[PDB]
Amino acid sequence: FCRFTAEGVQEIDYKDIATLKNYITESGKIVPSRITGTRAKYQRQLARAIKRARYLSLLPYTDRH
Amino acid sequence: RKQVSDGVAHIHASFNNTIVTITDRQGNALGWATAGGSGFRGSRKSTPFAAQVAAERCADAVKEYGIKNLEVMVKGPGPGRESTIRALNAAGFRITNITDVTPIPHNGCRPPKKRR
Amino acid sequence: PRRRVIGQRKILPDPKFGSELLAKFVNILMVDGKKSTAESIVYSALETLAQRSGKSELEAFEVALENVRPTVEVKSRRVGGSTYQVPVEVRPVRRNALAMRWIVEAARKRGDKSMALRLANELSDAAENKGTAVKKREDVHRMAEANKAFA
Amino acid sequence: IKVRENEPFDVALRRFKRSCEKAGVLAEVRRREFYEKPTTERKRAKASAVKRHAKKLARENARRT
RNA sequence: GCUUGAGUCUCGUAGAGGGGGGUAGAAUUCCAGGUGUAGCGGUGAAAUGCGUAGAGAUCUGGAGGAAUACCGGUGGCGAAGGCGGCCCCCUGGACGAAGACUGACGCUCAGGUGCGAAAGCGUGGGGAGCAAACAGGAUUAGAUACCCUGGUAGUCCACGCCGUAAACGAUGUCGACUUGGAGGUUGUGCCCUUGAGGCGUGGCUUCCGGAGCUAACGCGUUAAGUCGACCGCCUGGGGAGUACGGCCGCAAGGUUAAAACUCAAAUGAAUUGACGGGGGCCCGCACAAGCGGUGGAGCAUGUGGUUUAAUUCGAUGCAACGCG
RNA sequence: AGGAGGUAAAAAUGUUCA
Repeated sequence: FCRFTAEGVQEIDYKDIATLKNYITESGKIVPSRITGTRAKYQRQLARAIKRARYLSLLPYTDRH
Repeated sequence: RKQVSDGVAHIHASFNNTIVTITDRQGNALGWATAGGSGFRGSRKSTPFAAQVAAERCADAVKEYGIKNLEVMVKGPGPGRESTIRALNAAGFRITNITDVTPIPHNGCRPPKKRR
Repeated sequence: PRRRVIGQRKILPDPKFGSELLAKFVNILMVDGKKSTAESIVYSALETLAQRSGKSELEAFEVALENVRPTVEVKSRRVGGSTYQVPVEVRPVRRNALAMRWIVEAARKRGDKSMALRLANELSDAAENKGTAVKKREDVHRMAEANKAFA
Repeated sequence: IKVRENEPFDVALRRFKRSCEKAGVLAEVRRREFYEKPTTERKRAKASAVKRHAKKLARENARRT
């Protein structure tokens, strides 16, 4: 129902955890595109970023620390 | 005795049993009770009602420690899981927070093929 | 039945006083269509109970009825696999009905002299709830509460 | 994962459990590896889903309800 | 010689495409220690097994091997097989853009060469989980099966071999043409980004359907439609994809591939029923809830069996047996 | 309307021909 950088051209960044946390659930799981209404292309860039951020521990692999 | 104040209840609710273990905050166990320990053998062992008495028999047997309030960290699917936390709360304990620590792997090992 | 949910029939009260509970008790006792004998039996068992209790006739019956009156029974309602026993609550109209039958069949046991006297003995022994009729009640509860894991 | 409510709850109301995983995936790694059946139940999943929506846009016969 | 065939160069685009080397978290098992105590585990139930030498549960730490949750979707890429945590290095292909360039170098292709899931094989490692074989416990009339507790090869890694799959959209490859609709996915041009866009122009792909085609089912611009080019293959069922021989292979085998004999059928799609330890719905003393009985006794009575000179003959699942 | 948790141990065989 809502869109993103498809109209406002820009790239996803693994460092920007401000917006990256808005695309994952608080339980440390990536939310599917069927709910967020994200374009398939950006979802892939999104997922790559989430996985990179998790490696740099800027995001939880799971909320249960 | 040692008189502890706060603790945490570990509820291992699996498909056949629902072993409940009340430990302290550091993890050291104090007392425990199971569905299969209070009788209930066989088909009645894997039942939420058996989980009720498991909680009741674990509600006591920890009286000497006198736990005021405790947390609940349930684990496994089990037929209880939510009926056992009810009997533990209605027993007279103060439930601060309930958490779920079911151990789901990220495709770690190859599960069984059993059950045809 | 399958579709028939028609109501029951209205029975007449006993010809001694207005109390259809007792009239129903007579019919449960009656065999071979001999109602004349049936009422004569329960009436004689009523005074013999009243003189052996010191209470009234009708009140000495309820205090011997709610002692053998169950609240939970066993129904065999399966889930698809094994048809395990499941405890279910009883409706009030079946409550005393199940109770009256039990004290009657207990009268068929323990042969003293005459069943008029015999059921009077069982109604008296039901007052202190320590007879074979009340035994049927607890054992039903023994398989109910001990297997009340199903709901 | 960790529901609290802190003071005026008096009950479970742990809706997150029926909403995240805690039943789906746990009763999925329960047994059966398959290695291939997921694919056939993958295609059968939407085969039923697309035929439901095809007739959802074609339920206007009359039916006289 | 020319360009719509085909190929090359410039700039970009998406991607589990392929090879090598590191790395991360969850989880399983195991090892040590603390707390703690009668079960744990398993199943339809139970037992074997594990446990009072103190398990399981729980907490902390450590050691390992394998697979990468969510993302993930009839999404993407690859010739096919097939390939997904993340990171770097080496590297292939496809596609779009506006032009230039070469000038039929094109299509197919017996033999030949290569790649080719899984299982299996050889050499050396590794070994958590899972698990042929095997063992025990059950179930059963029997159970060397289904179920349970364990468990070796194997599964994983490097280098070689095997060359087979329902290796399947069961559809060979290439090119041309022949009404539409609804979506996904990946570029780009134009217009006002005037706001989650609008109209075109390409690649790939999913589903539904017209003409036509087909035995029918169905296929349906990725055709099984309308044609052209080349290759492979079939000639009733069984025998048999077997024997014999050759070639290849360490082996298991693979590949090429008969005949005698024997049947008059084997086979496809679809139709009407009946049927299912298939689904949905509904009904009946069918069950359930109750009452009273049969079967045990004696006897009336009918039948079978046997006997007898003859024990007339028929009826003999339900629907024969106090029946004619 | 949108997605999940739960629902059957055991039951072999039927001469050839019409």
